[PDB]
Amino acid sequence: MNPIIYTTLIMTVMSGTMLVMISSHWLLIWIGFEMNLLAMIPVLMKNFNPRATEAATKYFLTQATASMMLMMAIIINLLYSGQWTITKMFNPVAMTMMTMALAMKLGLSPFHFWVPEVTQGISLQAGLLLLTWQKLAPLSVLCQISQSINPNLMLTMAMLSILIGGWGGLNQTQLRKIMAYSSIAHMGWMTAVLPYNTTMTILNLLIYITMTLAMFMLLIHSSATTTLSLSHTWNKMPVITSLMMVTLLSMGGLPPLSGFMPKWMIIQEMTKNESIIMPTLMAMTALLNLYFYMRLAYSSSLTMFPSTNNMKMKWQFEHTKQMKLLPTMIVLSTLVLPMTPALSSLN
Amino acid sequence: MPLVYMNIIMAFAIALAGLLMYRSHLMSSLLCLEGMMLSLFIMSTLIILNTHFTLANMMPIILLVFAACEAALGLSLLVMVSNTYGTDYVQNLNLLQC
Amino acid sequence: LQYGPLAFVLGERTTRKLTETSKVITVDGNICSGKGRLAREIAEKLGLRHFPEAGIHYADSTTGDGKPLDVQLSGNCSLEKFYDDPKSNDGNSYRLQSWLYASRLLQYADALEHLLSTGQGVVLERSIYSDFVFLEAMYRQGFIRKQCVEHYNEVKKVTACEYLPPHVVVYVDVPVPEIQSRIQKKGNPHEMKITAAYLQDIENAYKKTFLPEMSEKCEVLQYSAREAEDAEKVVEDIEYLKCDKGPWPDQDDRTFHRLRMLVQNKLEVLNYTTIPVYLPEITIGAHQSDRVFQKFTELPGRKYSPGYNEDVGDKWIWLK
Amino acid sequence: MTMMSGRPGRVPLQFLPNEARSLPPPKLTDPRLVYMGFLGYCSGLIDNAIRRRPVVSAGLHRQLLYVTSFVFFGYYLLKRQDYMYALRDHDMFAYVKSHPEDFPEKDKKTYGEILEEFHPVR
Amino acid sequence: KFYIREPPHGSPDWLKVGLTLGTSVFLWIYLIKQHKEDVLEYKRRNGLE
Amino acid sequence: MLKIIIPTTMLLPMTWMSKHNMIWINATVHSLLISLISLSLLNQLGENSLNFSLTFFSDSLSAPLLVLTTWLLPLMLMASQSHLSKETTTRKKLYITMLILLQLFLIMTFTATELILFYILFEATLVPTLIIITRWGNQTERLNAGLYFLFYTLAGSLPLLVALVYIQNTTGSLNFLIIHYWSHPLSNSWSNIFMWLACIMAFMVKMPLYGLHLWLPKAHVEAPIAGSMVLAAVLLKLGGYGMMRITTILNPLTNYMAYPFLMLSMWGMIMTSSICLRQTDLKSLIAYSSVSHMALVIVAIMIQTPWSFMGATALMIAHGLTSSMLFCLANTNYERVHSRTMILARGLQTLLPLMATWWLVASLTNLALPPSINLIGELFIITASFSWSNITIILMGMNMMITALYSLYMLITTQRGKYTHHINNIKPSFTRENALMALHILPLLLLTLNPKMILGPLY
Amino acid sequence: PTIRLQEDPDPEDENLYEKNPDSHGYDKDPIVDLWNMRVVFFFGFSIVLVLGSTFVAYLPDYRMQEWARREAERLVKYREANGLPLMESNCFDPNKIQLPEDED
Ligand SMILES: CCCCCCCCCCCCCCCCCC(=O)OC[C@H](COP(=O)([O-])OCC(O)COP(=O)([O-])OC[C@@H](COC(=O)CCCCCCCCCCCCCCCCC)OC(=O)CCCCCCCCCCCCCCCCC)OC(=O)CCCCCCCCCCCCCCCCC
Ligand SMILES: CCCCCCCCCCCCCCCCC[C@@H](O)O[C@H](CO[C@H](O)CCCCCCCCCCCCCCC)COP(=O)(O)OCC[N+](C)(C)C
Ligand SMILES: CCCCCCCCCCCCCCCCC[C@@H](O)O[C@H](CO[C@H](O)CCCCCCCCCCCCCCC)COP(=O)(O)OCC[N+](C)(C)C
Ligand SMILES: CCCCCCCCCCCCCCCCC[C@@H](O)O[C@H](CO[C@H](O)CCCCCCCCCCCCCCC)COP(=O)(O)OCC[N+](C)(C)C
Ligand SMILES: CCCCCCCC/C=C\CCCCCCCC(=O)O[C@H](COC(=O)CCCCCCC/C=C/CCCCCCCC)COP(=O)(O)OCCN
Ligand SMILES: Nc1ncnc2c1ncn2[C@@H]1O[C@H](COP(=O)(O)OP(=O)(O)O)[C@@H](O)[C@H]1O
Repeated sequence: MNPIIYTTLIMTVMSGTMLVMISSHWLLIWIGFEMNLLAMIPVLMKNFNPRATEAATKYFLTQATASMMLMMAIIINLLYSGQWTITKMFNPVAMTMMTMALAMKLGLSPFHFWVPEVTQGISLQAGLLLLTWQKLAPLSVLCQISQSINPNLMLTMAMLSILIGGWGGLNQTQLRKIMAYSSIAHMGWMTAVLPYNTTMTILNLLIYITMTLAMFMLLIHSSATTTLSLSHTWNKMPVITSLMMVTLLSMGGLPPLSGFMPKWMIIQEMTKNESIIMPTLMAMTALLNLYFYMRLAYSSSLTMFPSTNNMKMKWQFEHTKQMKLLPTMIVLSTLVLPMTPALSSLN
Repeated sequence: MPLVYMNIIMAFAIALAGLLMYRSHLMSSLLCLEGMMLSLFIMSTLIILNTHFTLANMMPIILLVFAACEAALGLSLLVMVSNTYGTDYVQNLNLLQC
Repeated sequence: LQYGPLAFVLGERTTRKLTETSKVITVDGNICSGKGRLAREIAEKLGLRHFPEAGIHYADSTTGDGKPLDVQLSGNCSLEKFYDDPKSNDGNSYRLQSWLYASRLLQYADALEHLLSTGQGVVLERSIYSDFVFLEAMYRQGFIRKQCVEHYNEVKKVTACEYLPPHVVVYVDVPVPEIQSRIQKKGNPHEMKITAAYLQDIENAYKKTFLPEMSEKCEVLQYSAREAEDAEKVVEDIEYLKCDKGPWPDQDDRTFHRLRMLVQNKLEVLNYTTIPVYLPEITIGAHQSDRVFQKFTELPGRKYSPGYNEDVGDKWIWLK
Repeated sequence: MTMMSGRPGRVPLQFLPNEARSLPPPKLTDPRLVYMGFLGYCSGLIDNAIRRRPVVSAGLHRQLLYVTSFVFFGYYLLKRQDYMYALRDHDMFAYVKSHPEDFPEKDKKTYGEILEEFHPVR
Repeated sequence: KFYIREPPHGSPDWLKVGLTLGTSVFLWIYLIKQHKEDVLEYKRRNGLE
Repeated sequence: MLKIIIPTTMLLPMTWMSKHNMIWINATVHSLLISLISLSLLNQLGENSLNFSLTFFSDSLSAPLLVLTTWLLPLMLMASQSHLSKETTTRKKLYITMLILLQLFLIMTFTATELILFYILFEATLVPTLIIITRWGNQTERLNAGLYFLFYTLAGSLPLLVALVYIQNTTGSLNFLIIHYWSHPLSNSWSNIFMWLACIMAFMVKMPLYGLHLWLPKAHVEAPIAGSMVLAAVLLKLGGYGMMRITTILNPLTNYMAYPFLMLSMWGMIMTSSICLRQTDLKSLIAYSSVSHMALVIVAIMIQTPWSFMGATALMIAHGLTSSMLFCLANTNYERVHSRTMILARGLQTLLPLMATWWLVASLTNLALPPSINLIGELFIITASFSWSNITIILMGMNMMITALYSLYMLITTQRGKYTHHINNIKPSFTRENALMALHILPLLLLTLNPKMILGPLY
Repeated sequence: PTIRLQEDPDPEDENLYEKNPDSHGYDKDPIVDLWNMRVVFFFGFSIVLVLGSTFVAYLPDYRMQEWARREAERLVKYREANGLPLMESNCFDPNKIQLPEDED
């Protein structure tokens, strides 16, 4: 693909997301989703390799179905009130349809099946974009209509996403499927606190985005998409594996790392609303994510796996293209807990 | 709600159901996507005409435009899949697992 | 400004650099033939950059200072001991073959980068496309296992598919007894232990497989020993070729941009040479890996990036 | 729910309203600012480490830019955070003042008059 | 020395160094001026000075 | 209190800017000086704590713990520099960084005024410990051990967090002074029962309590020497300190919720003490003696009396010193014969006479020979337990009898009898090992003359 | 090759006494090892162990034990002369206590 065409497709994806983010009319939000998907499909197929075609087809079918249910919910809401403004969604059937459409777009359980397949079928740069930028528009819509959201349905899907992401990650040797299941669990954490406090949802999204960017850039730096391929990196660039281990520990949510701040901030919020069982189950379930992060850390950094002879040749060459925002992303994803009160700047 | 509104909503539900329950051909599912778009067009046009919302009269046309972009997208993908397998069967899209 | 998407957006293309003199030319042939002198003379006549055959320490010459490194820190294989003991139980044979294929891949990437950045043609001795003739001869003589051949084929499948094969394939055909006599005359004590069956297998691989599928994408110029010394005839024979069979005329500025983005960044070129397939001949244990890597880092110009080594005369480091 | 998203008189994308100028600015020696500078210094060290340069002394101009950018952003971040907490306090006090029947002032007994149960430890 | 002359070497890219240092000092000067203005405005509004 | 924290933080850049052959010297000297500075916190008041600031305070319970924590770092550095000889320079500095970070986290943990900050530091102590165990342990089990260490702790402490932010939402604060002054009784309800369990089980797993003590014989055995030293001496006492701190909010609910834990402790004392009698691994025997000793601290904290609290403080300090010394003593033999089997190397008193004296003194303090502070703490807890119920004397008495049995057995197997004939690489003791033993044992004996310094806030 | 990889043999441990018969067991370098010994001994046994123990022994009586003994002596003397009880059953005065209304 031509670099100018790639640039304009990326700008169209971002423009669709921003159109969703600045619109007050439901039709413009729908148009933003459509425009985002239209430019998103060719980015997933940048390298042809039929697995990418499969991932693009699955993604298109899922997102088109979600768009249709979203439009139907918009029309039902209009029928029961001649309103186009995005507000508290005067009709409850329309609200259920809208919540299901947005849950399909985000990949919350049980609409979660597509995320591991599409992520495994695309490249690491496409996976980075899919797991970071694509969540902004649906979550920005959910923040706006959160007051009319039914807690029982949203929280059921949140608990299901946390459980399913934790269970699915345990069985994975491929790094992109591990990232997908981690994404499902973090989406569940984001949407569990949404009916209570949207500032906590935004804070969790930002911390998850910086952690995911750091992890994906570290996986791009060491061109590894499998556990065994990543296990060779200690013998070529030890610093990369050390930073990967610290980022994995942070993603696990262990204090005093940055990953801990969102969970700590969500549990507290849920306790102010007399929700005790829900945060306890969520916190205990996140230990599955921690386990399959610790297993990767064992494979890549805390022990040394056997290497190959040709690796010697790689000792003579340097990483040519540098990612300028990787150091900032690593520091932001690890050493940011002491500045937790700054979250008040998000409301 | 009159009987026509429920008939249009039932048409949308039948199409959504048709989309969800896959048979073999990919094109059969693209047709159900098109049907869902047609049902939405008719529903919104009926609501808009009934309440005499003049400005809203342009939104179904817009709704039609992005219907084509979604169809043209889908057909495009259907070409590539076929070029890989000589068949548009959804059974062949099993290289990636969960 | 290093070449990249931004330089492609603002102007620069590679199709404008090609002047019908690009002509990636490889000059193959069996051991101890005259292909080296033929290649140097062809590069001299045509004004093309010559590449001497990539050996064990080829990668050393392109990085740091061109001085070869210790065999422990570079290669970890011995051609001399492959001649001494071809069936050694320490895996030297396939380790040598796999390292040599990696070196040939790096050399091909360097040659392609030179051609795509300057427009000047390159002459090579062998390439990744003819490397396998040494592998087959190794396997037919019982020097390597079938798993080694499968690993070699796996590495070749995901690497050789990313490049354009040469325009011109020059083959120097010298029979087995003549190269045998040349070997006996040269004086190298290790090289005289090459059996006739080994050279016969190399020739069989060259003629049965390599040349036939090389000749279906571009014309192949075969020559005998006596007419190979006549370099001006070969050069004018190359001058009157009708290159319409290969994918080279089927290349656009975007495909050339992709290829050039690949041929720089040697780490991406060598990506799949170290795939986690654990064969004993090439797998190195964690303790030896750690020791040898620490030994490599202690080399005078290798601890840091090239411009940042205070102990090889670098200066103003604190301001770079 | 958004607690202050739609507070009356709020400018959509301001990041620093005019009324925030009534608050004392954070001192340049604020320990939070020093921690932002420390974060910038760590970012510079990691930048040297990834690029395979001498970690402590490779690029002093680059390390200085890291520290300066982190401190510069942190100053305004601290101003916004302090203003937002001041707004929360202002609204909470005003609401307590305007709803006296919801926050009734209670005359407090002394411990001599309160009867607490005693639970012996034995 | 090196085989390829390694273009970024003992003479550093002085334009980039100058830009980096200029940006750092410009940011610092702006920040000090901004803090002075903030203190003056805060004291003016609160009737302190 | 920053006069201790900041010098500890300066140990990191000092270690990273040191010469390749000077890291051990610099780290040892400056950690010893930090211990000297830490000794000033022993000047405690009789009525309230030393409230340094809104964030940090020191009490008569946390001051001896702080002193032991700072004193342990030089001993860990001395014990680590032998088996890390062939290590590269940067990995040596990384190991020392792990130890310094652990000390920093522990120092802040013991002095935090607010329970959420205490929780955050008490959980942060997991990362350096796990890295130490799983990166520098010697065998393949060290990975599994790490997992056992990680998930036993977290599964206990995740509810605790949920309890703590719950408490602040109802009482308004988690400051310990406010928590103590504004204390209110706990009603007898299911919600209060589960809040009691959430506040207690996290600390119970750290002790550990018999039943959830499985992680300990793995983690202590597979860890390197400094890892096991810090795990036994300080990390086990985090549970005791936290339970002592959090018990105030718990009353009067503790009177009936303590029964299952008292039964588990008073029976698991016997169970683990008897397990020590049939243990083929010497380091595993030393590890199990720790569970047997901490059961007594659990009993003392649950029965909630001034004599029991004094005894628990004294026993925690004495056990820290004695268990660290025993782990070092076993490591001296391991670095000779490279096996932890107790019967592999015998008759060592003949070949290593002074290390045998060290072994004898460590075994004597392990079985609480009077007037050692081991005995002081044990006897105070036994007297308080007798007040709680006379029948306890039977269980307590039985434990004492068993503890002496496996201690001297450990002494007789490794030091007496005849040396195995085949082993011939048993070199004379180094000055480093002898000094490491002396710096363990001399403070222990010196604490006998001033026991009020280790008897806690109830003295 | 019936081996699964190329690996170094496991090396035998080094005896520090072979090259430094008075080795102290701190380091391979004799000078660095000797200074490690001297610095550990001086800063552990001479500074922290002796001076720290002396400092702790002479700590001032901030626990107020002698003060409490003096106050107790004063009150025992005062009460005995007076004929008042040596100790009082109730710490807090009854007059300042407001019990609930009635016993039923
Ligand atoms: C609550 C407050 C906080 C909010 C937080 C918000 C969210 C935060 C971030 C969320 C997550 C972000 C994730 C980003 C993923 C991006 C994916 C990606 O690029 O790949 C990774 C990429 C991989 O690189 P690689 O694989 O090594 O490179 C190989 C190439 O890909 C090989 O490819 P090639 O050979 O083709 O190379 C081409 C290359 C080289 O580039 C070129 O050569 C340039 C050529 C120029 C061509 C010009 C064409 C112009 C014609 C097109 C016009 C289109 C119009 C569209 C609009 C239509 C409107 C109707 O171009 C690129 O690589 C990508 C170009 C990117 C273009 C960006 C376009 C922006 C559009 C903005 C849309 C919004 C507009 C307003 C809309 C209003 C509503 C309507 O590396 C990274 O990006 C690392 C991560 C970077 C993330 C940045 C960190 C976050 C942001 C930090 C800065 C501050 C942010 C906050 C700002 C606050 C406001 C001021
Ligand atoms: C891991 C830490 C997070 C890193 C985040 C990225 C760091 C780079 C900062 C991004 C730069 C852009 C922000 C400032 C530029 C102008 C901001 C202004 O234009 O926008 C205002 C908004 O200001 C921003 O919200 C403040 C951005 C500050 C982000 C930092 C908070 C991080 C949380 C604390 C973690 C510790 C981080 C410390 C960093 C080291 C308008 O407010 P408003 O339109 O009405 O709110 C919209 C959303 N509502 C209505 C739904 C509420
Ligand atoms: C191996 C190490 C594990 C750690 C050990 C932890 C031990 C936890 C045990 C908790 C102690 C007591 C819990 C609750 C107190 C009483 C429980 C019950 O048995 O007593 C009766 C409770 O009544 C009934 O029995 C209800 C309980 C029956 C259902 C619970 C099942 C318990 C079976 C044991 C499960 C194993 C526990 C460990 C799980 C891994 C009391 O009679 P009642 O007057 O009516 O209730 C008064 C309580 N009020 C005031 C709150 C109302
Ligand atoms: C090798 C040969 C061995 C035998 C030969 C040796 C010769 C004999 C030497 C041994 C002396 C025997 C001791 C006899 C007792 C006399 C000492 C006694 O008088 O001193 C005590 C004083 O001891 C100190 O109080 C105890 C020292 C504290 C120990 C701290 C260790 C240093 C820190 C190391 C870190 C370890 C971590 C610890 C964690 C808590 C008395 O306390 P006190 O009743 O008041 O004094 C009254 C007068 N004052 C109050 C005015 C001072
Ligand atoms: C290594 C293994 C260690 C295991 C430790 C796990 C046990 C921890 C104890 C339970 C944890 C959850 C407790 C929740 C925190 C308490 C806060 C609280 O007070 O909330 C209660 C609510 O309490 C609960 O909901 C807790 C119910 C249990 C939910 C999760 C079940 C976990 C399993 C229970 C049994 C296991 C506990 C003992 C096992 C010991 C370890 C083997 C009352 O609040 P309100 O709703 O406002 O009531 C007043 C107004 N209506
Ligand atoms: N790909 C290879 N595999 C194994 N051995 C090789 C390979 N390439 C070259 N050699 C050996 O290197 C030596 C020189 O190669 P050759 O082409 O035969 O002679 P020259 O290039 O010097 O004219 C010979 O001993 C040859 O066998």
